[PDB]
Amino acid sequence: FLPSPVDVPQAKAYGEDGNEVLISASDDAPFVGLAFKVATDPFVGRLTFVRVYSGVLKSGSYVKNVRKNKKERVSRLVKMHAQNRNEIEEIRAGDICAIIGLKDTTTGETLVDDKIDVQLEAMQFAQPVISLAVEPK
Amino acid sequence: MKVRASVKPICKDCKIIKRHQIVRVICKTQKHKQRQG
Amino acid sequence: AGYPMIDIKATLFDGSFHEVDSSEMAFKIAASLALKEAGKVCSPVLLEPIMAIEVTVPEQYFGDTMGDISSRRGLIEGTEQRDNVQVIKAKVPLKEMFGYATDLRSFSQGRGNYVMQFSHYAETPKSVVNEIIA
Amino acid sequence: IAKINLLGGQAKPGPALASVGINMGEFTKQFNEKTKDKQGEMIPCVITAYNDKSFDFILKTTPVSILLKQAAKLEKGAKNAKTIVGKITMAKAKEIAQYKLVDLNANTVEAALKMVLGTAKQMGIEVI
RNA sequence: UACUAAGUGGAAAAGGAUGUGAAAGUGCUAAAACAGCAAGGAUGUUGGCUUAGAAGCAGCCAUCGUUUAAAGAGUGCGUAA
Repeated sequence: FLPSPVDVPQAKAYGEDGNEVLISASDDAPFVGLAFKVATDPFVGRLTFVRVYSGVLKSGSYVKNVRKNKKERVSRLVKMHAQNRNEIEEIRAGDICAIIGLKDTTTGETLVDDKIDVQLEAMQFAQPVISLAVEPK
Repeated sequence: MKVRASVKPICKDCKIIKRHQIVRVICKTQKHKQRQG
Repeated sequence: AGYPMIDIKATLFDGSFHEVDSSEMAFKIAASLALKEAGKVCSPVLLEPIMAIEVTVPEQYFGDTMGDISSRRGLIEGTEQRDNVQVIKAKVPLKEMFGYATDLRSFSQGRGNYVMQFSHYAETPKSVVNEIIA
Repeated sequence: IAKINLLGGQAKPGPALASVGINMGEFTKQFNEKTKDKQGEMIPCVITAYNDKSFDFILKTTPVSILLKQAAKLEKGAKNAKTIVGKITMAKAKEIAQYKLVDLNANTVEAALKMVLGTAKQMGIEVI
């Protein structure tokens, strides 16, 4: 009952860069890469978990960040499975990947190589409300 | 209940009775239930 | 303690006259210290937010939240009805707000939830203000 | 059920008429017309069971000890009879008497006047 | 013969004990009260102040009017009122 990433009703993405429109996540040529999680590691570099919604994620060259609107030089990409960290380069849409390193990434950014529209998502999340003070030392 | 040496009807239901030759007060207010009046 | 001195008026009253000197910035420092001493001796009062709560609790802890806010001394003049929840238009102090969600949840399984709107700043009660006066 | 000391205009506040089995607004529209002639001080409202509640709603007479205070031109007096500060005028006194006559267990207007003076000693007014 | 059911006799204190039988003053009922209940037990009134509507009853009080067999802003409970 839980079908392909094209039969599922695709989630909407309102890119903060001026394209807040209704778009689909069907598998096609254009590529969008959203880093939905990050983790820290000094030795191997930061381990950022990303979701591939469409297209292929290129590596070995300068990858464009539309949110930062700049090209960043990357060295290696990875995927942390349930019990391993396989050093990889590409994951297709409907699946999840990671970058080992990439110390400048945010939840909602769009890594592109085919120059797809923007999908910066920040409104779908809400505030942790109720405050507890922290004093300085 | 708790052991005492003098029962006082501090509640309206404090019936001074003798169960097993132990003089106690039986009442709805379990706070006021005592023994050995 | 460096709290913002806002919403306060300052009034000049009088100065002095002199011929052979008594120049300007001497008057500047005199006025500055006069304002500072008046601020010192004012025995001030403070402002905190006491926010009107839009309590959106499902109708199984509506009475529990009602009693909780009554213990928190709120202004529940009524309760509007909804689909499965009741919304109480109450008031809660920010001091009793600290852990209000946590305490309400610990008393109501966590389903008794909270909707909190920011209200205009109001005079601190006599208990809260006097602990800060120094 | 629940008896409320409701208003004369809107009746929205209170979890006693909003949900006793009946929807709020469809009876509120009746409340704006059946009680527009019963405005002034807060008027009593009693709910009952027609099927569970949709009809058979009438208003008891206003509790004239705070309307009596307003007859003294007052909202707070005291908790007991005090010095005279107000006076319920001729028309006000007679209309309050005839107003309570049907609410009360009484039969005579004099019993109504005794009624009005009997609660008049809680704020400190003499009912003439 | 009056009493006891503690073996009180054959141990006992301040204090406490709706302790047993009997008896001295205080009432109705005997027609059927009283007790429990069939049951009525109400009415302005959410009276106000504070408390949110604590407003029969968070708390205070004028608690007086009335129908009466009865009633109290209630013995209270229930209560957001």
